[PDB]
Amino acid sequence: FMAQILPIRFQEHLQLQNLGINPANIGFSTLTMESDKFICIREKVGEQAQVVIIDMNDPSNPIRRPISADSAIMNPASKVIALKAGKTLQIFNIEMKSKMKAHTMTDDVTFWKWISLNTVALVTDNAVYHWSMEGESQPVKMFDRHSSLAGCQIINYRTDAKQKWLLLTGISAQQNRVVGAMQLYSVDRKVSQPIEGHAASFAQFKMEGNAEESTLFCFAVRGQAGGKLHIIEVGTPPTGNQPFPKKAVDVFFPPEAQNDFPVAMQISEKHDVVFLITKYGYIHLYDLETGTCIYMNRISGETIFVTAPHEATAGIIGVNRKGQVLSVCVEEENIIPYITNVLQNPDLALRMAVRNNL
Ligand SMILES: O=[N+]([O-])c1ccc(NS(=O)(=O)c2ccc(Br)s2)cc1
Repeated sequence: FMAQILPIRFQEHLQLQNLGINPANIGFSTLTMESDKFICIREKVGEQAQVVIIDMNDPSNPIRRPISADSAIMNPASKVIALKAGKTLQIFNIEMKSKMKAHTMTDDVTFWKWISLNTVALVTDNAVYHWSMEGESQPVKMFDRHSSLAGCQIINYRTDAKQKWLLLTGISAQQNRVVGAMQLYSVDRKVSQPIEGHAASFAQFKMEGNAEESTLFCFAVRGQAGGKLHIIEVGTPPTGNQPFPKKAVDVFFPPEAQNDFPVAMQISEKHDVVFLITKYGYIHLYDLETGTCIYMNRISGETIFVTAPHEATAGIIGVNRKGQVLSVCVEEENIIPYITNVLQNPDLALRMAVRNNL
């Protein structure tokens, strides 16, 4: 019944192979998408190393520049790029065709990522630094890496809005299993907590009855105990707030997907919904407040290896290994009809409408 309406809208935005991108470079090590504004691909044509920048507001005319770097990450908001070659890092102002700042590390940077409009996070074998793109400041060590991540492939680093809660995520192969290892660091308490988790995000959420927002930490994992999603308040609640009750729910995998697991998460600020993407290309939607599973479906035939918030829709945008750039967001006119008549959850239908953010 009502099978024709979904609580989501799926969109295809681009096919990178139609823009002259070699499929061999559509992957984690060579393609970055730090926000929904740009995609950056490192390619080698002949023996000329090149960087291709796709402006998502003008994607038919990508810029191909012969530059040699081990990694390239566009700023989330500005026409600014960070480039790395060996231990040397440089940030460039593209519009002004000028170098902004540079720094030479002592230890190799194995993973890096913009965490804000002006700060890039650097991960070495044993520590995590934050580096502002402004002024003269060098990178600042934020914390030392926990031993539980030793030997992991680092796959993500992200923070809460106030950059007081920092999360490093790695994976490792244990026999034929992919095991997630996370390090949650409190800047104020100077304490680390190891967590078995595969994908995660932070969110700000205003509880009914509270005047101030709660800082939530959501992570998903598939371990020996199966698929689980947790939603937790981190830190001391703002003065006057009631604490957010911890939520824990199952993450479902069908019998033919015993080897699937979570790989990406983004949270809608507007709709208080968690988007979870699995290795096999499934998307799940969960209510942030309760963890209720709203929707699941396989939306990609190829693995989606990078995601970002999709600002205009408060959704999630991602690139899959074939070069499809795709997004999922809440369908604002159909989600409450779906919850009412397919999920048959009038509590959630009511709570959603009361939030009145559709
Ligand atoms: O902003 N750019 O697109 C842009 C900025 C600087 C250059 N110079 S470079 O020698 O190729 C260079 C490569 C790696 C580092 Br690290 S510096 C080229 C392009």
